[PDB]
Order: sequence, then C-alpha cells, then structure tokens
Amino acid sequence: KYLFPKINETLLIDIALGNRFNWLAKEQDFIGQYSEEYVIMDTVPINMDLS
Amino acid sequence: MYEGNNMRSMMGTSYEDSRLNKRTELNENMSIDTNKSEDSYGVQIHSLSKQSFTG
Repeated sequence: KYLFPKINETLLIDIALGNRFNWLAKEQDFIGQYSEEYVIMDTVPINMDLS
Repeated sequence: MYEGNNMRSMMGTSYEDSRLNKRTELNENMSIDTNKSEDSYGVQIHSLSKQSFTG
C-alpha cells in the first residue's frame, strides 16, 4: 500500500500523411503579384475571290 | 520545251514546285492516338504529368 505506481511504457503512436497530388509539385521564386497567360483566337481561311 | 532562260526572278521560276514545306500533318493523331477509348484494365490512377507549354 506504499509504493509509487510504476509506469513502464509510453509509445507515441504516430503515422505520417500524404497528398495524392504531389505530381503537381511546381516550385517558383515568389516574385511578382499577378501572373497571367493567353491564347490566340481562331482565324478561319477565306474564299479567294480575286476579282 | 523552249528554254530562253526559264529561270527569271519570280513567277517564271514558280510554275514548278517552289519549295514544298510544312505540309499539313497528323503529327498529333486523331482517331488513333486520340479519339481513343481502348484504355487498359489497369490497377490505380498513378499520375498525369502536367507540362507548362512553353513551346
């Protein structure tokens, strides 16, 4: 009735976690506020009415 | 047939082929490489490589 209670094991159950999107890993230099890009509008060909 | 000098500067030397170049192509292939849905009974979803089209 007089002993201190004897502890013997802690473990810290721990697992890491994932992304499922890490093949989109694109790095940069972090410069500039805005970024943009562009594309061309189509120009269909024409009837050569050479008159 | 008649010779003269059949090469003059332009449009006397253009009734022949005149530099066939960059003919219209199926380098990217519709109906075979694309328009394709014969994609195998795979296992998982592994990756889809994203490329920034600089060129």
